[PDB]
Amino acid sequence: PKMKTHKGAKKRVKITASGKVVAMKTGKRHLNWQKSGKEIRQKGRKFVLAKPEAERIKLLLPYE
Amino acid sequence: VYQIPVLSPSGRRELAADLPAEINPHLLWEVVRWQLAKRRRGTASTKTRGEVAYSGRKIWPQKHTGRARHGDIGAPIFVGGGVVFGPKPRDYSYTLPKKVRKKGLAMAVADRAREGKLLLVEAFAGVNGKTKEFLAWAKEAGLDGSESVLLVTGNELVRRAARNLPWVVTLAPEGLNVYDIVRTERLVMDLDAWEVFQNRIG
Amino acid sequence: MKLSDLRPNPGANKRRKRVGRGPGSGHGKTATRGHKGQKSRSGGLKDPRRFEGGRSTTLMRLPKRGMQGQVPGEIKRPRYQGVNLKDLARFEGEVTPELLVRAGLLKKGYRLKILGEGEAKPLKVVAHAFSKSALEKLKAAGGEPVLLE
Amino acid sequence: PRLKVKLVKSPIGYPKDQKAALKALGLRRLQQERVLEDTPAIRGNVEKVAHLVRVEVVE
RNA sequence: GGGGGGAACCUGGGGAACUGAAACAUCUCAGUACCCAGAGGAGAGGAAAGAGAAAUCGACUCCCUGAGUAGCGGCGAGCGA
RNA sequence: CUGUUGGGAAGCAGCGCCAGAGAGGGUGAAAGCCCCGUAGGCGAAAGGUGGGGGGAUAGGUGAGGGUACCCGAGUACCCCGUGGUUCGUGGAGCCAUGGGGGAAUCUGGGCGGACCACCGCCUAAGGCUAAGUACUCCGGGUGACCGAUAGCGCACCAGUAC
RNA sequence: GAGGGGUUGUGGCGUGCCUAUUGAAGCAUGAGCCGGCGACUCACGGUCGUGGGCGAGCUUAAGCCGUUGAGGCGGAGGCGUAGGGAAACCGAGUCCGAACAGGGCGCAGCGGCCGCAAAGUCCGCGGCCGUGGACCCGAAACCGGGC
RNA sequence: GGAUGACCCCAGGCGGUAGGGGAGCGUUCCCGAUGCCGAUGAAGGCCGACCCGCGAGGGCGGCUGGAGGUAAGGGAAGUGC
RNA sequence: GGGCCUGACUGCGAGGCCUGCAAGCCGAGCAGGGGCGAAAGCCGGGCCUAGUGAACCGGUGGUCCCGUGUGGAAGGGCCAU
Ligand SMILES: [Mg+2]
Ligand SMILES: [Mg+2]
Ligand SMILES: [Mg+2]
Ligand SMILES: [Mg+2]
Ligand SMILES: [Mg+2]
Ligand SMILES: [Mg+2]
Ligand SMILES: [Mg+2]
Ligand SMILES: [Mg+2]
Ligand SMILES: [Mg+2]
Ligand SMILES: [Mg+2]
Ligand SMILES: [Mg+2]
Ligand SMILES: [Mg+2]
Ligand SMILES: [Mg+2]
Ligand SMILES: [Mg+2]
Ligand SMILES: [Mg+2]
Ligand SMILES: [Mg+2]
Ligand SMILES: [Mg+2]
Ligand SMILES: [Mg+2]
Ligand SMILES: [Mg+2]
Ligand SMILES: [Mg+2]
Ligand SMILES: [Mg+2]
Ligand SMILES: [Mg+2]
Ligand SMILES: [Mg+2]
Ligand SMILES: [Mg+2]
Ligand SMILES: [Mg+2]
Ligand SMILES: [Mg+2]
Ligand SMILES: [Mg+2]
Ligand SMILES: [Mg+2]
Ligand SMILES: [Mg+2]
Ligand SMILES: [Mg+2]
Ligand SMILES: [Mg+2]
Ligand SMILES: [Mg+2]
Ligand SMILES: [Mg+2]
Ligand SMILES: [Mg+2]
Ligand SMILES: [Mg+2]
Ligand SMILES: [Mg+2]
Ligand SMILES: [Mg+2]
Ligand SMILES: [Mg+2]
Ligand SMILES: [Mg+2]
Ligand SMILES: [Mg+2]
Ligand SMILES: [Mg+2]
Ligand SMILES: [Mg+2]
Ligand SMILES: [Mg+2]
Ligand SMILES: [Mg+2]
Ligand SMILES: [Mg+2]
Ligand SMILES: [Mg+2]
Ligand SMILES: [Mg+2]
Ligand SMILES: [Mg+2]
Ligand SMILES: [Mg+2]
Ligand SMILES: [Mg+2]
Ligand SMILES: [Mg+2]
Ligand SMILES: [Mg+2]
Ligand SMILES: [Mg+2]
Ligand SMILES: [Mg+2]
Ligand SMILES: [Mg+2]
Ligand SMILES: [Mg+2]
Ligand SMILES: [Mg+2]
Ligand SMILES: [Mg+2]
Ligand SMILES: [Mg+2]
Ligand SMILES: [Mg+2]
Ligand SMILES: [Mg+2]
Ligand SMILES: [Mg+2]
Ligand SMILES: [Mg+2]
Ligand SMILES: [Mg+2]
Ligand SMILES: [Mg+2]
Ligand SMILES: [Mg+2]
Ligand SMILES: [Mg+2]
Ligand SMILES: [Mg+2]
Ligand SMILES: [Mg+2]
Ligand SMILES: [Mg+2]
Ligand SMILES: [Mg+2]
Ligand SMILES: [Mg+2]
Ligand SMILES: [Mg+2]
Ligand SMILES: [Mg+2]
Ligand SMILES: [Mg+2]
Ligand SMILES: [Mg+2]
Ligand SMILES: [Mg+2]
Ligand SMILES: [Mg+2]
Ligand SMILES: [Mg+2]
Ligand SMILES: [Mg+2]
Ligand SMILES: [Mg+2]
Ligand SMILES: [Mg+2]
Ligand SMILES: [Mg+2]
Ligand SMILES: [Mg+2]
Ligand SMILES: [Mg+2]
Ligand SMILES: [Mg+2]
Ligand SMILES: [Mg+2]
Ligand SMILES: [Mg+2]
Ligand SMILES: [Mg+2]
Ligand SMILES: [Mg+2]
Ligand SMILES: [Mg+2]
Ligand SMILES: [Mg+2]
Ligand SMILES: [Mg+2]
Ligand SMILES: [Mg+2]
Ligand SMILES: [Mg+2]
Ligand SMILES: [Mg+2]
Ligand SMILES: [Mg+2]
Ligand SMILES: [Mg+2]
Ligand SMILES: [Mg+2]
Ligand SMILES: [Mg+2]
Ligand SMILES: [Mg+2]
Ligand SMILES: [Mg+2]
Ligand SMILES: [Mg+2]
Ligand SMILES: [Mg+2]
Ligand SMILES: [Mg+2]
Ligand SMILES: [Mg+2]
Ligand SMILES: [Mg+2]
Ligand SMILES: [Mg+2]
Ligand SMILES: [Mg+2]
Ligand SMILES: [Mg+2]
Ligand SMILES: [Mg+2]
Ligand SMILES: [Mg+2]
Ligand SMILES: [Mg+2]
Ligand SMILES: [Mg+2]
Ligand SMILES: [Mg+2]
Ligand SMILES: [Mg+2]
Ligand SMILES: [Mg+2]
Ligand SMILES: [Mg+2]
Ligand SMILES: [Mg+2]
Ligand SMILES: [Mg+2]
Ligand SMILES: [Mg+2]
Ligand SMILES: [Mg+2]
Ligand SMILES: [Mg+2]
Ligand SMILES: [Mg+2]
Ligand SMILES: [Mg+2]
Ligand SMILES: [Mg+2]
Ligand SMILES: [Mg+2]
Ligand SMILES: [Mg+2]
Ligand SMILES: [Mg+2]
Ligand SMILES: [Mg+2]
Ligand SMILES: [Mg+2]
Ligand SMILES: [Mg+2]
Ligand SMILES: [Mg+2]
Ligand SMILES: [Mg+2]
Ligand SMILES: [Mg+2]
Ligand SMILES: [Mg+2]
Ligand SMILES: [Mg+2]
Ligand SMILES: [Mg+2]
Ligand SMILES: [Mg+2]
Ligand SMILES: [Mg+2]
Ligand SMILES: [Mg+2]
Ligand SMILES: [Mg+2]
Ligand SMILES: [Mg+2]
Ligand SMILES: [Mg+2]
Ligand SMILES: [Mg+2]
Ligand SMILES: [Mg+2]
Ligand SMILES: [Mg+2]
Ligand SMILES: [Mg+2]
Ligand SMILES: [Mg+2]
Ligand SMILES: [Mg+2]
Ligand SMILES: [Mg+2]
Ligand SMILES: [Mg+2]
Ligand SMILES: [Mg+2]
Ligand SMILES: [Mg+2]
Ligand SMILES: [Mg+2]
Ligand SMILES: [Mg+2]
Ligand SMILES: [Mg+2]
Ligand SMILES: [Mg+2]
Ligand SMILES: [Mg+2]
Ligand SMILES: [Mg+2]
Ligand SMILES: [Mg+2]
Ligand SMILES: [Mg+2]
Ligand SMILES: [Mg+2]
Ligand SMILES: [Mg+2]
Ligand SMILES: [Mg+2]
Ligand SMILES: [Mg+2]
Ligand SMILES: [Mg+2]
Ligand SMILES: [Mg+2]
Ligand SMILES: [Mg+2]
Ligand SMILES: [Mg+2]
Ligand SMILES: [Mg+2]
Ligand SMILES: [Mg+2]
Ligand SMILES: [Mg+2]
Ligand SMILES: [Mg+2]
Ligand SMILES: [Mg+2]
Ligand SMILES: [Mg+2]
Ligand SMILES: [Mg+2]
Ligand SMILES: [Mg+2]
Ligand SMILES: [Mg+2]
Ligand SMILES: [Mg+2]
Ligand SMILES: [Mg+2]
Ligand SMILES: [Mg+2]
Ligand SMILES: [Mg+2]
Ligand SMILES: [Mg+2]
Ligand SMILES: [Mg+2]
Ligand SMILES: [Mg+2]
Ligand SMILES: [Mg+2]
Ligand SMILES: [Mg+2]
Ligand SMILES: [Mg+2]
Ligand SMILES: [Mg+2]
Ligand SMILES: [Mg+2]
Ligand SMILES: [Mg+2]
Ligand SMILES: [Mg+2]
Ligand SMILES: [Mg+2]
Ligand SMILES: [Mg+2]
Ligand SMILES: [Mg+2]
Ligand SMILES: [Mg+2]
Ligand SMILES: [Mg+2]
Ligand SMILES: [Mg+2]
Ligand SMILES: [Mg+2]
Ligand SMILES: [Mg+2]
Ligand SMILES: [Mg+2]
Ligand SMILES: [Mg+2]
Ligand SMILES: [Mg+2]
Ligand SMILES: [Mg+2]
Ligand SMILES: [Mg+2]
Ligand SMILES: [Mg+2]
Ligand SMILES: [Mg+2]
Ligand SMILES: [Mg+2]
Ligand SMILES: [Mg+2]
Ligand SMILES: [Mg+2]
Ligand SMILES: [Mg+2]
Ligand SMILES: [Mg+2]
Ligand SMILES: [Mg+2]
Ligand SMILES: [Mg+2]
Ligand SMILES: [Mg+2]
Ligand SMILES: [Mg+2]
Ligand SMILES: [Mg+2]
Ligand SMILES: [Mg+2]
Ligand SMILES: [Mg+2]
Ligand SMILES: [Mg+2]
Ligand SMILES: [Mg+2]
Ligand SMILES: [Mg+2]
Ligand SMILES: [Mg+2]
Ligand SMILES: [Mg+2]
Ligand SMILES: [Mg+2]
Ligand SMILES: [Mg+2]
Ligand SMILES: [Mg+2]
Ligand SMILES: [Mg+2]
Ligand SMILES: [Mg+2]
Ligand SMILES: [Mg+2]
Ligand SMILES: [Mg+2]
Ligand SMILES: [Mg+2]
Ligand SMILES: [Mg+2]
Ligand SMILES: [Mg+2]
Ligand SMILES: [Mg+2]
Ligand SMILES: [Mg+2]
Ligand SMILES: [Mg+2]
Ligand SMILES: [Mg+2]
Ligand SMILES: [Mg+2]
Ligand SMILES: [Mg+2]
Repeated sequence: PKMKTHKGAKKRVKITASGKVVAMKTGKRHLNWQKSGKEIRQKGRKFVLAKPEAERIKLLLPYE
Repeated sequence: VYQIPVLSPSGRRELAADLPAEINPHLLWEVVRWQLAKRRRGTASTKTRGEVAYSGRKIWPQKHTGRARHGDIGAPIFVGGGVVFGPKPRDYSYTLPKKVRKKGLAMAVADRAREGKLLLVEAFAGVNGKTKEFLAWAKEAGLDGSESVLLVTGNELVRRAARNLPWVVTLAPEGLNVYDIVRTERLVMDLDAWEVFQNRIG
Repeated sequence: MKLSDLRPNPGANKRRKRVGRGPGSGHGKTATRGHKGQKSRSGGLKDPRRFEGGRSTTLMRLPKRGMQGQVPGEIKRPRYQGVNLKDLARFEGEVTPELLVRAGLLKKGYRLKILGEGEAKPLKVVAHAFSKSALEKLKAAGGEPVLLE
Repeated sequence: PRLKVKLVKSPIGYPKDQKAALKALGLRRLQQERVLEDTPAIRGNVEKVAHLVRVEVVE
């Protein structure tokens, strides 16, 4: 039958207009007291996933 | 525009018609394929090793008999076991694009037109039901049976009269199709059917 | 054109790849699966789009973000699909969401909003909303905006 | 469509109200060229001084 | 009047495990297999103490779509209106 | 129909003919016109069916004003324990109910996802109802379905022998 | 019947097949021999490539009608035509921000109106992926109901 | 070169497991076929030192066999041990 | 060693190092508002290289973004921890 959307991907990622994959930086969920503002600030921005990993998650998202 | 010869009691007529200029053999093939594919019955079937009559008992122990290990005798490695990837019932039909089958229809009629083998008839003089009547008409109309003919006309009495001839196929214009056009060597049509064909390709 | 003339164009109907059928073919014995391991097996291999040999997956180490929602589900709200001025140039006189949906530009059940890529034609256009540049371009080219609800 | 309007014939000797049209259209110099909308208002001025103006439709 | 039978099909009362989660317990398989009771040529359902946002619709059943959407989920595998 | 070759003609030749019938199977080989059939037509005393057509019957039927009599009880409702739903305790409503408590009859009650207000929707605790849907033991029709290790386990005295 | 066929005395050379392996003639696996059966498929969805139709559009589904190896109707809906943001929201932009800052993610054919081409989309075909038993055969076991 | 496989000349490459690509052969079935081959002998079988093809294979001939087989071109798969 | 101080900043970040991924590292410069210095300038912790832990689930302080007919609320989101 028809493929099912991976809801973990859907809730963690977004396909852009040209088909890149974008996610939030990891590593600021906790343990943040001794992290510089430089770390907390740069980890608040999205980033583009490496291509091999991006093409995988994109197949998990077939009706976006 | 092509110039299609017309047949009348009032004389040998001619009439311009707007069949397409360039004919696409691959396109015609796609309509005939799709015609002959969606009519398939799809009734070929076989029995999976689970659809077979034997029981799922292990025919002998896994080890220490000195024979190969087997499970049940429904396995396809056994004579009389199931068949691995046999036909199951299938629907071979598919929605060939409407625009494509419309194009092919006009295209296939144009090929007969571009050949000289498209005749348009006003009516059918004496033929009111009998084969001998239509045959006689065919002799006046230049149809001697040396070539196969697709008769397209809404007149049923004419259709029944011709249909048993071995060289004539019989259609109501709602049944105009490219496979039957290509099967045949000539194409013969009512001006009533011709109008219908002209509407369906518009 | 006889039945025997109907052939597909070159390349229209390529033949299949039939493996496990002898040495000459290039595909005998192992049927291009190589030797042993998972994946050579019937059914083999977990789904390679996700699984990574047991370690935490590339997807699952990324953080979630945003509103996923909750039962009883989506909150029904007015929805806007925007249509550009360039898409309107084909029309004459008056433009309406009705006419816009039949053209193929606007999707049903979506409130209209005019956007400003392209130029504005003098058209009385009835839309649920306009961008700033849509109003200005329109009401400066003889256009006649009509906000509604 | 817009209006590429070029002033190609001196207004000198023509009625004052035609010279006003040029001021409405912004044509203040010979060979000077302004692109405007096709508004029926703007069009009529361009039509008034049609004999002094080269006009190309744009867009 | 009942009793018993009938290949599949139907409703109700009970109801697993292998398996999947590359371990496993919630979860999955699955209200499936099976057992039982009842019904028939079908059975269930059915004439709003409904839907749910339309100032709207108008019994129920069945198909297409909605939609792998909304959501549910050791927010895992998956499940899924 | 005749000739012809041949064990045999339906083959080959000659001259015809039918067709609303040139689907198919037979016949000594390959037959439209020999046979069985095919197109197109007809057919029930008896049993069954009859959802179509007709006829009976049951049944169906106003307006204001007054009155406040009635409108389904261990029920609604709340709490405890669960199930159903996409909903795994979740902000958890809704539907159902094993335990406890326990109403009202319209100015009554349930619902619109905790709850409250406003605004709407509906009228629980009685019952029945064709059709559209499912299935194939049974009959028939048809296969780019099998052709005896295939196709049903069984083409054959098979759920048999063993 | 100036060539060929059968046979083989002598001379030269010469470590079966398959499988598994770093390495097998291997004293590692399988096979007595013959004949027959025997393993990469199908559905749906995806993703690339390909043959055509149409092209800012493309396409129908269930059904309905027609045929009885006839084809047509049906636009509900789906994909595309705009993205950015958790969202409200804005929009060729948008989000972060105090910013007109900086950045992330986005935004624009070939030849003479005419012709070809093309976004996209539909169908066919092919490779591959997902769900299914999913290339075939094989457990020891687990459970249910019965004997 | 001649002009798009029209064929010719000249030059270079051409060991190969896993594996990628390409081009073909053959099998069953369908269209082609109300046709065509067929008792002056179908398919299948048995030979052949003959012809074609690199090969898979395809012809042709002789015997057997005694009723089927099926082209050029395409289509589909229970397709090669 | 001493004086004054809190840049152990907020909003970003050209460009690189490293690297399968995900991480890790260095970073000029612009803006806000500051510290020190007459000033040139320096300052986004510590001579440097160890002192660390992805996601999921939840806590707390903000934000006032969503709020299941409507206004609120319940509950989420976003920022920080
Ligand atoms: Mg499913
Ligand atoms: Mg998740
Ligand atoms: Mg996102
Ligand atoms: Mg964490
Ligand atoms: Mg946080
Ligand atoms: Mg900490
Ligand atoms: Mg800090
Ligand atoms: Mg530190
Ligand atoms: Mg810092
Ligand atoms: Mg950092
Ligand atoms: Mg920040
Ligand atoms: Mg690669
Ligand atoms: Mg995808
Ligand atoms: Mg995908
Ligand atoms: Mg979609
Ligand atoms: Mg079968
Ligand atoms: Mg079978
Ligand atoms: Mg089975
Ligand atoms: Mg079995
Ligand atoms: Mg069985
Ligand atoms: Mg049995
Ligand atoms: Mg069994
Ligand atoms: Mg058993
Ligand atoms: Mg068993
Ligand atoms: Mg053993
Ligand atoms: Mg032995
Ligand atoms: Mg054995
Ligand atoms: Mg044996
Ligand atoms: Mg055994
Ligand atoms: Mg077995
Ligand atoms: Mg046995
Ligand atoms: Mg079995
Ligand atoms: Mg069998
Ligand atoms: Mg199988
Ligand atoms: Mg099998
Ligand atoms: Mg297919
Ligand atoms: Mg014919
Ligand atoms: Mg005929
Ligand atoms: Mg006929
Ligand atoms: Mg015919
Ligand atoms: Mg007919
Ligand atoms: Mg017909
Ligand atoms: Mg022809
Ligand atoms: Mg190939
Ligand atoms: Mg194929
Ligand atoms: Mg294949
Ligand atoms: Mg081979
Ligand atoms: Mg070989
Ligand atoms: Mg290959
Ligand atoms: Mg190889
Ligand atoms: Mg081998
Ligand atoms: Mg291989
Ligand atoms: Mg491979
Ligand atoms: Mg492999
Ligand atoms: Mg492979
Ligand atoms: Mg292998
Ligand atoms: Mg190996
Ligand atoms: Mg290997
Ligand atoms: Mg192997
Ligand atoms: Mg290995
Ligand atoms: Mg391996
Ligand atoms: Mg292995
Ligand atoms: Mg391997
Ligand atoms: Mg593989
Ligand atoms: Mg691999
Ligand atoms: Mg293998
Ligand atoms: Mg298996
Ligand atoms: Mg699997
Ligand atoms: Mg496996
Ligand atoms: Mg681990
Ligand atoms: Mg959402
Ligand atoms: Mg002048
Ligand atoms: Mg003057
Ligand atoms: Mg003058
Ligand atoms: Mg004047
Ligand atoms: Mg009993
Ligand atoms: Mg019973
Ligand atoms: Mg039940
Ligand atoms: Mg049950
Ligand atoms: Mg139990
Ligand atoms: Mg279990
Ligand atoms: Mg278990
Ligand atoms: Mg497991
Ligand atoms: Mg496992
Ligand atoms: Mg285990
Ligand atoms: Mg388990
Ligand atoms: Mg469980
Ligand atoms: Mg299962
Ligand atoms: Mg399973
Ligand atoms: Mg379950
Ligand atoms: Mg059940
Ligand atoms: Mg069952
Ligand atoms: Mg019925
Ligand atoms: Mg009923
Ligand atoms: Mg009632
Ligand atoms: Mg009621
Ligand atoms: Mg009502
Ligand atoms: Mg309803
Ligand atoms: Mg109403
Ligand atoms: Mg009704
Ligand atoms: Mg549905
Ligand atoms: Mg949708
Ligand atoms: Mg669930
Ligand atoms: Mg699940
Ligand atoms: Mg569930
Ligand atoms: Mg479930
Ligand atoms: Mg439901
Ligand atoms: Mg004789
Ligand atoms: Mg005779
Ligand atoms: Mg003969
Ligand atoms: Mg004769
Ligand atoms: Mg017939
Ligand atoms: Mg027949
Ligand atoms: Mg016949
Ligand atoms: Mg016959
Ligand atoms: Mg004959
Ligand atoms: Mg015959
Ligand atoms: Mg006959
Ligand atoms: Mg009849
Ligand atoms: Mg009859
Ligand atoms: Mg009758
Ligand atoms: Mg009646
Ligand atoms: Mg009534
Ligand atoms: Mg009354
Ligand atoms: Mg009541
Ligand atoms: Mg009651
Ligand atoms: Mg009571
Ligand atoms: Mg308790
Ligand atoms: Mg409760
Ligand atoms: Mg619950
Ligand atoms: Mg549930
Ligand atoms: Mg539950
Ligand atoms: Mg709940
Ligand atoms: Mg209770
Ligand atoms: Mg009262
Ligand atoms: Mg009330
Ligand atoms: Mg009340
Ligand atoms: Mg209630
Ligand atoms: Mg309640
Ligand atoms: Mg309530
Ligand atoms: Mg409600
Ligand atoms: Mg509410
Ligand atoms: Mg209601
Ligand atoms: Mg009730
Ligand atoms: Mg009933
Ligand atoms: Mg019914
Ligand atoms: Mg039958
Ligand atoms: Mg029968
Ligand atoms: Mg036999
Ligand atoms: Mg048998
Ligand atoms: Mg035999
Ligand atoms: Mg067989
Ligand atoms: Mg039977
Ligand atoms: Mg039988
Ligand atoms: Mg047998
Ligand atoms: Mg037998
Ligand atoms: Mg017996
Ligand atoms: Mg010799
Ligand atoms: Mg010799
Ligand atoms: Mg000797
Ligand atoms: Mg020797
Ligand atoms: Mg030697
Ligand atoms: Mg040796
Ligand atoms: Mg070998
Ligand atoms: Mg080994
Ligand atoms: Mg070894
Ligand atoms: Mg050995
Ligand atoms: Mg040995
Ligand atoms: Mg040895
Ligand atoms: Mg050994
Ligand atoms: Mg070994
Ligand atoms: Mg071996
Ligand atoms: Mg032996
Ligand atoms: Mg043996
Ligand atoms: Mg032997
Ligand atoms: Mg053998
Ligand atoms: Mg494959
Ligand atoms: Mg299959
Ligand atoms: Mg697909
Ligand atoms: Mg594909
Ligand atoms: Mg494609
Ligand atoms: Mg098309
Ligand atoms: Mg269309
Ligand atoms: Mg017919
Ligand atoms: Mg978004
Ligand atoms: Mg920007
Ligand atoms: Mg801001
Ligand atoms: Mg900016
Ligand atoms: Mg940019
Ligand atoms: Mg084109
Ligand atoms: Mg295309
Ligand atoms: Mg793939
Ligand atoms: Mg299995
Ligand atoms: Mg399966
Ligand atoms: Mg597969
Ligand atoms: Mg167990
Ligand atoms: Mg156990
Ligand atoms: Mg045990
Ligand atoms: Mg046990
Ligand atoms: Mg037991
Ligand atoms: Mg037991
Ligand atoms: Mg050479
Ligand atoms: Mg070279
Ligand atoms: Mg090589
Ligand atoms: Mg067949
Ligand atoms: Mg035939
Ligand atoms: Mg002959
Ligand atoms: Mg054969
Ligand atoms: Mg032979
Ligand atoms: Mg040969
Ligand atoms: Mg001979
Ligand atoms: Mg022979
Ligand atoms: Mg015969
Ligand atoms: Mg024959
Ligand atoms: Mg043959
Ligand atoms: Mg053939
Ligand atoms: Mg061929
Ligand atoms: Mg296929
Ligand atoms: Mg096979
Ligand atoms: Mg092949
Ligand atoms: Mg072979
Ligand atoms: Mg100090
Ligand atoms: Mg100070
Ligand atoms: Mg960088
Ligand atoms: Mg990196
Ligand atoms: Mg570090
Ligand atoms: Mg500063
Ligand atoms: Mg300063
Ligand atoms: Mg100072
Ligand atoms: Mg300074
Ligand atoms: Mg700095
Ligand atoms: Mg987890
Ligand atoms: Mg959270
Ligand atoms: Mg707070
Ligand atoms: Mg609310
Ligand atoms: Mg608010
Ligand atoms: Mg309020
Ligand atoms: Mg509000
Ligand atoms: Mg809040
Ligand atoms: Mg919050
Ligand atoms: Mg919160």
